[PDB]
Amino acid sequence: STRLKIVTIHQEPFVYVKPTMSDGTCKEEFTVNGDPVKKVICTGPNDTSPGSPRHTVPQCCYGFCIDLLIKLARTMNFTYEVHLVADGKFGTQERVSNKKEWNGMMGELLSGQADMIVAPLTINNERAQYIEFSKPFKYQGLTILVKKGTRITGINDPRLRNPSDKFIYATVKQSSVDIYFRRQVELSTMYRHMEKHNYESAAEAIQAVRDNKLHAFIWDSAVLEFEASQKCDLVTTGELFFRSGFGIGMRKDSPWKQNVSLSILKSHENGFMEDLDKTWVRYQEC
Amino acid sequence: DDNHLSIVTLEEAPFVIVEDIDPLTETCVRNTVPCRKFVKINNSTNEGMNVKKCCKGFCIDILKKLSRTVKFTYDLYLVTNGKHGKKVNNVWNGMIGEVVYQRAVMAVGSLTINEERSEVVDFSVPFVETGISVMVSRGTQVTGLSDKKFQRPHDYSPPFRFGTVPNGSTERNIRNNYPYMHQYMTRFNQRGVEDALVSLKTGKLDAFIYDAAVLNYKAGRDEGCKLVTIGSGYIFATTGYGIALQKGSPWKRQIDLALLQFVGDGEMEELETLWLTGIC
Ligand SMILES: O=C(O)Cc1cccnc1C(=O)O
Repeated sequence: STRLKIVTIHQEPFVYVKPTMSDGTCKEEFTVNGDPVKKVICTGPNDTSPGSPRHTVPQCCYGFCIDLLIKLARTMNFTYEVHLVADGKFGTQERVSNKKEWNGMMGELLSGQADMIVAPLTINNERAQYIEFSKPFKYQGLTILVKKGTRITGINDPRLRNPSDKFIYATVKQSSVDIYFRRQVELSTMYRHMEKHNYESAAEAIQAVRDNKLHAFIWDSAVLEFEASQKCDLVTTGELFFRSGFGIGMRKDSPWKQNVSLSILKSHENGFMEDLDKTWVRYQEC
Repeated sequence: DDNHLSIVTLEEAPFVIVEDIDPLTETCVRNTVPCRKFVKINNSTNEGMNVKKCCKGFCIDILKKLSRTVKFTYDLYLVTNGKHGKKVNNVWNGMIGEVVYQRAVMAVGSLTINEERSEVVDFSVPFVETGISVMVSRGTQVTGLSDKKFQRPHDYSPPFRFGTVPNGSTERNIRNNYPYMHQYMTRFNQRGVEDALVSLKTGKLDAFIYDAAVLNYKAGRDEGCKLVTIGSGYIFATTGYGIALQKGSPWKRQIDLALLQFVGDGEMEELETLWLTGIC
């Protein structure tokens, strides 16, 4: 047959992306619990500035989602090669013209550039119309990241709901959170604010909060709580204002879809997913 | 017609709540839908009668919305052969069995998604998050399912007293994961959730291990807010309730898209506030 083309995206703690060593290999490291980190070679663009050519190079990937990939490949006995999504985005469907196209990892899966998405990819109605999602490998939701000492109560705070240019907030472009705010007309006031300020990646937005250039970042709680556990100048506020899960993504014709989902269920039930939590997600605390 | 579906459910508050029909006018009013329950005449006959009842609750509101958006009508009935679903000598009972054996097109209620059930039915996307949680009296020092008080109970004098309600997804998981704990626990089996809450409140039990969504709801309604779930509401083996359909069902695709639309449009949070929020 053929090896599965896996597409993923940079998103700590789920996918870390690091340079290879000079000899093209990945440096040996150990987890916080002393076990060797499993690393895979993942090719992807080094340059990520919008509107520029994309120069692809081998890189090193590891983390929660890479461990999960390796488990799935062992369980179901497939081989794979991993690459990073070329445009750096999760995936939304946008109007061009009356045509609509998917970008991001969604676009790569639908075009055949990937056969499976293994990433913190949110399950939503828009994507589920086009692709098959596994049962969720992670249950989480949305929350709000701010600089420690910034006082907002959460999604209903007046500085969010009656916004101005004095208090700037945003999410990641072409992401499930962008879709969420665009879909709900009751959020249209917030969507019009965020649209002026959305970031190309989660990492850049998080750094912007640290740098007092972005006052609140609205994003996945599985990511934001991890950052707040590691960086004591950052905190989340308001707890989950909307719940969602991450799933493995495949085309609707995929022969793997049934057994991927059963494997996810089995891993929740036998403690494997909790092991991944203890290794990658929940181990610091400020 | 192919648009009129047999659907099975199970009473479990607040997901499914069963009421008597008004003898007159013998019609379900307000936010309730008709649901029927087969009731035996006696234990020396197979004869029974389908008693007309009325059903409401979180899962009933989901069903009403699915009926409208996916465009089907239904004949809702209450399972009488077991409860949620257990495989006994390789034969499924409960809601799962009704679907497996094609007595129901789907099962709608507090039905937990797990691997062994997914082998015999298809599940919709989860519409309510659940898992395995632990209810205790506030202040009880228990880390979680892996606590040594649960794993190696006889290392403590006196030993910790804890149990579950048997024959559902929770007991299945403990039996498979923690053999010594499981064989210890069965002397504390509880016949149902209401019995277990009384055993906890009166000191006959130290902990009750069970479905997270149910335990969170009971904790929210507890008189005095004395019973809590451990870990600020921690959950082992996170999963969800899902609609169970026959394998290969032509309804799954639109059911899934509809459920995901309800979630994405805020409609699910409204039902949560309507049915699942508690004082505590
Ligand atoms: O958790 C159990 O053991 C039983 C149970 C309780 C509440 C909701 N669902 C279930 C189920 O087995 O589907």
